[PDB]
Amino acid sequence: YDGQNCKEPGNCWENKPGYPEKIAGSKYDPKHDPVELNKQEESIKAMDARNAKRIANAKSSGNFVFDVK
Amino acid sequence: YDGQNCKEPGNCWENKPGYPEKIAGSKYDPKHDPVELNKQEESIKAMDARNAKRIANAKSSGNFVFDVK
Amino acid sequence: DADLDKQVNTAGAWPIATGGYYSQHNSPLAQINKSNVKNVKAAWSFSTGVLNGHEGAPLVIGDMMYVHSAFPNNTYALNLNDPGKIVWQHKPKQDASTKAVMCCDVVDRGLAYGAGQIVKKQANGHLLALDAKTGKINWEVEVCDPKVGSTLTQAPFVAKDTVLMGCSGAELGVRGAVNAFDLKTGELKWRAFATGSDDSVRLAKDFNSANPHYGQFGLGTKTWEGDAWKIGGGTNWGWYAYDPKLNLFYYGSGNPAPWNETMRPGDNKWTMTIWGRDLDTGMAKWGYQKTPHDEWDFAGVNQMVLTDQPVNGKMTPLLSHIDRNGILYTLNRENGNLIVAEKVDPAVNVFKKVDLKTGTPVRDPEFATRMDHKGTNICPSAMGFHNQGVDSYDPESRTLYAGLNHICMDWEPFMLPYRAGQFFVGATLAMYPGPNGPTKKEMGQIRAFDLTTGKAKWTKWEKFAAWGGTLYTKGGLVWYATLDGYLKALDNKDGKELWNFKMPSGGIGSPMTYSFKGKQYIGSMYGVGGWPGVGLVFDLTDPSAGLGAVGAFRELQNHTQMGGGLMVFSL
Amino acid sequence: DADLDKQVNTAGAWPIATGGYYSQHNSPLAQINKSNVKNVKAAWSFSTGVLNGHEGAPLVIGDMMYVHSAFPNNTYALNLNDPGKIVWQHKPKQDASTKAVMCCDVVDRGLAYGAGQIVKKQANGHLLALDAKTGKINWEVEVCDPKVGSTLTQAPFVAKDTVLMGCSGAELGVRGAVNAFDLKTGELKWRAFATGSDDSVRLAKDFNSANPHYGQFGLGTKTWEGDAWKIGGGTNWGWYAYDPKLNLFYYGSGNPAPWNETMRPGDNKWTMTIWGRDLDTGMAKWGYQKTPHDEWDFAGVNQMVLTDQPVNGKMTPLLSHIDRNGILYTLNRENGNLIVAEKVDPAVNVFKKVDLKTGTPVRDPEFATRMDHKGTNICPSAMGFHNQGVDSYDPESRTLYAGLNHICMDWEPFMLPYRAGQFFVGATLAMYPGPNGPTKKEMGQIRAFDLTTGKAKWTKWEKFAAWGGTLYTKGGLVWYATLDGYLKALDNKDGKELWNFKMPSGGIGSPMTYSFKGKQYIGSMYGVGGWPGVGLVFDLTDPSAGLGAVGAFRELQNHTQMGGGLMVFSL
Ligand SMILES: O=C(O)c1cc(C(=O)O)c2c(n1)C(=O)C(=O)c1cc(C(=O)O)[nH]c1-2
Ligand SMILES: O=C(O)c1cc(C(=O)O)c2c(n1)C(=O)C(=O)c1cc(C(=O)O)[nH]c1-2
Ligand SMILES: [Ca+2]
Ligand SMILES: [Ca+2]
Repeated sequence: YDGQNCKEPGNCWENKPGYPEKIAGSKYDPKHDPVELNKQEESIKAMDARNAKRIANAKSSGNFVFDVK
Repeated sequence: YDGQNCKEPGNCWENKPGYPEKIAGSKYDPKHDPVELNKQEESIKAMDARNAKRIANAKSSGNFVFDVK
Repeated sequence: DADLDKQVNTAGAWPIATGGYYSQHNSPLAQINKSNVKNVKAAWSFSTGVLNGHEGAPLVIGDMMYVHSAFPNNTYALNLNDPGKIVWQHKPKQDASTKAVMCCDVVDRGLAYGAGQIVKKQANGHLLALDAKTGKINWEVEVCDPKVGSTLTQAPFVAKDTVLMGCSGAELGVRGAVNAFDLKTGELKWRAFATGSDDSVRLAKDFNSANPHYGQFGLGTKTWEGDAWKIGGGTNWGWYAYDPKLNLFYYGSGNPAPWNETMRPGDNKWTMTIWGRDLDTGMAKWGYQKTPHDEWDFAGVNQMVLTDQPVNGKMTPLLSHIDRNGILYTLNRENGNLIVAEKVDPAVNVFKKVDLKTGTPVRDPEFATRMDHKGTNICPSAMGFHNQGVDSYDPESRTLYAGLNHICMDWEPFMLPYRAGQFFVGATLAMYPGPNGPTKKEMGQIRAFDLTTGKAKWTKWEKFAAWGGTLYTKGGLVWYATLDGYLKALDNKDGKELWNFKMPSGGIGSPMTYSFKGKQYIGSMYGVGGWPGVGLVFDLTDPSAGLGAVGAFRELQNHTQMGGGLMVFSL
Repeated sequence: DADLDKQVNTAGAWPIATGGYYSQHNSPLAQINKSNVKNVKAAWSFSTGVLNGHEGAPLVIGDMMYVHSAFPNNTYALNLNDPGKIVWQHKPKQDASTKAVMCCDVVDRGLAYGAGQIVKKQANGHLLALDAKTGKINWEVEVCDPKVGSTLTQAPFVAKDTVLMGCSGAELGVRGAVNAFDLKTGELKWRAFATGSDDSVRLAKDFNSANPHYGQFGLGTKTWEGDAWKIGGGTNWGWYAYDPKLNLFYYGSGNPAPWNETMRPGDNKWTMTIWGRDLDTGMAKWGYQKTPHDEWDFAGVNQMVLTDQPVNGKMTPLLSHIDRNGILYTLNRENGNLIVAEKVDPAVNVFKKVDLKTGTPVRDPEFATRMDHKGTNICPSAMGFHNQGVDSYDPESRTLYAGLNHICMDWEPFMLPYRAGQFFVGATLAMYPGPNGPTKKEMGQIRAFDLTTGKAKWTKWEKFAAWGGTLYTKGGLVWYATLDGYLKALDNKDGKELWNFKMPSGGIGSPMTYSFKGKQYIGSMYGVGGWPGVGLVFDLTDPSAGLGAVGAFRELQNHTQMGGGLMVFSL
């Protein structure tokens, strides 16, 4: 694996000798929990909502309040 | 009470007007607990013993050790 | 905005952490020069009342200076006419737990300025705009969630009516993104992620049209197995640059997560990428991945320096950057064309070289990392041959003065699960001095480079890594702070040390300069910390602790102790 | 011992915190003078890596300097040939709970030296002797028990083969005592208590033979009701003085406990007493109680200054001292005769005056304190018109340059029980500036005095209290640090300010000086704290908090922030 054998432009990864092409099902399977994987997105969704409310409240009231609800 | 009326040399205290000569039995009685009052002396006794042991051990061994037993 | 432009065009002002939109971190102030620098003395000083690493440097707007501390991220405003009076101050209330999810000390790289406001963030993820004269909070919004391991450390960057802000946390699997906010209201305009769908990464319709071989569409997911990109890193916590004419801002996305390369097969795009994005829409015009499938934590967030220089006699709009991987890159900043890709030190061995035609590193398997194997004598180490330091450029001699690290390592990864809010590293390291120091113990270098060829002009060795960076002033001086506590000035011609002052503690930020009432001043933060100082700062002694930094910097505490403040010098 | 004497007689050395055995805190070094002080600049600096108040000053033995921090009481040894290298260091491991029983910030007033050892203590009560060259611990013993509210803050004092050390804690009912230890082994020689039986107080057979009206035997218990003396305070946490020829050491015992005067009727001897004790046996030759039955927390621990001057033409061996109560005292140091007792400022109203014949203060009932009454506009306040500052004496003009406080108060006591380990104050206060400042807002003064008459020669006002003290150097300069962060130098003839430098944080110690390679250096600690800075240091805003100091010093945090270090200056 010297990075010079590309299956497609910009995709040149190769498994090293003795390692799998795909880790799913192998002894290197990370077995990630989808629930954990999606936590960042869920947090951002809720956070964006809180900020939107702050922005809207400041616009309508004329004063900015962080704890608005 | 101007400090100039001494009952004896070096003992010039006087109760202020309207205050008791002795506070024991008065509304200003501190009611200190005897055992509680002696805590400092008891602590020093134990402390002095610990130091004595450290000093003695250092003199006999030639090396100073704070935690000796 | 127009106000920031006004300050940028004000002689002696310092409204941008990197020295200007092009981030050349230099100054035309020449009162202090090679002939009189020996007479420079301390003017005054200011303690922040906070310990831990004090990165960045203060801002100077008009006759006011703004100083910032490490977590809890305090801001202090001073009028230069009386440094003894704190005009206003902002002391954030943050949960102590915020520190638990910060990988590399509770550092803060600085404040920004725009529309008459000081733009500041907090480690806990808040971004605020405070009136520059009164300190009144105009807006305060959430940018990162510490509960999932996301925090804020980099300096915000202001361009037009936009504030760019990126979260930190790749060591905790945080998916990186540059977030854009309205300078006036704090409203979220958009965010460009480093991994995932092209829509989420915000790629222009003609993304990399000039270099299709760099890769174009669908790679944010195709170069990963399954949903691994969701916790794929790529955080940008370094520095930015901006070209007003092209309306493009530039920055580098960080390392992929976890450090265990075996757990994430694929090029892992678009982590460790140099970007050219439209400021208004955030759409990437071009993107160059420096380190496909990272195996060494060469977080690609280092400074982007824009310059206009002749390449083989032809004037060209350039972008230069020295990555953690030890390669000095120079690209055409308009289209992303790769022009230079040279090793900053011959010790670099992860790559035999970077192929200018294929555009990728020619990897040397002997120095790769992988499961069930301990790689040894790998250079650079994860701390890189260059980290968060801000370097300087002299437009006359056309030279970049780089603050480098000369540290290599041993590395072995291991399997571990991902749990939002918990660290997600997966590797054990041992770091030590590189092989080329005069006594093989030196870990720092100030090395001058020609950015059009990538060739060095001179070198000055330092016992410890040159972590903070360098500042160049027209008097022909290269200023920089050392981890052991000195502020130094070198002759830019040969690196000869001309002046030095023993500050209270090591400096991990880059010096700044400004003028006030007819006099040039040099300012430097002090207070050792950051990754190099974790051993000293957190009372660690295990050589492998601190991601392996403890062993490498075990001697630092014999030269300095913690601190937190600013020291100013002048003639 | 002999080794200490060698250092004392070494030009340019600084082996004693107070400047010498007589504690005149001065120096014959005259390189820096009135004509060239304007050219003094910072030489180098050193951060301790600790915050909170940094009292005291470093020691210089030969070509080595020893720096100390606030709790956890770290020691740093530096060779002056290279201040960047920490030759050796001692960083104690102490329970954080120790800070909870410290009344007035976690301060440390300095190190001592003797028999080639650095004598250092820790707030948790440990006293150690470390080899001055290697830092090796030769001995470590317990002196105070924090579990009963006893801690260590004052600098140890070495005389011959003895180390004098006194515990702090009167605010917690700690019964004061000067503890004496063997300089070579750390073995307890004896301890002289401030209250109790004559045997425990250690009074010579001829105690006060020259002034029987001062009181003699049995008063350690007779001037108290019952066993109240057992928790009667009298701790000595200030400074000492020593006369080798007379073999007498001097110091002042602290305030009686609790602050509630109604809970302890009687003169409360021997708290608030100036002592003259034999160094080898600890037996008191004489003892003068300055404030019988304290009602204002005028802890009588202030500096003792020994001088030999003509009193109205007759040469006399003197001891001078400015107490918290606002009275400047000058006594014959051989026999205790009272010679001078003048108010350092006319605002003092607790006493109409001190009667030289009766030897006691003529109390003014209008400004006394007592249960069920709120005393108002009482001067001095509990912080005193003079606190822990170390003043200087110019032997040529025969002048003492005193760092004074100009703060008064309102006070009302309240009943409370005693529980070992818990605070035992019993009073609520309000403090504010005295009535004589130029704008009636100033709280500090540098006032020059003739010790044989108690009359002032000149006054320089300061916004905040002159807490640290002053240093006098032969070039005709009075050096001092301010709470707002400046190190200053005044013309000793008129008090005119000739030089100043803005240090990182306020200074609460007194400046020191030494010579290295023939060059004179001035050293000052920085890092605000102590009683004045409790509001800033502990985030307090209640004006009555900090024993009433918070309100009085509310503006300090607008001028300075915490810090911790040393700054050195020279030509
Ligand atoms: O992946 C990330 O998000 C992240 C964040 C930070 C940071 O924000 O301090 C560092 C790093 N990585 C790490 O790669 C690194 O080398 C580093 C050094 C420092 C520093 O300030 O000394 N921070 C960081
Ligand atoms: O009664 C005592 O034992 C005791 C101890 C201390 C100390 O050791 O810090 C202070 C005081 N009292 C208190 O009276 C006082 O004015 C004071 C000021 C300071 C300081 O360092 O600023 N300490 C102390
Ligand atoms: Ca990283
Ligand atoms: Ca007291």
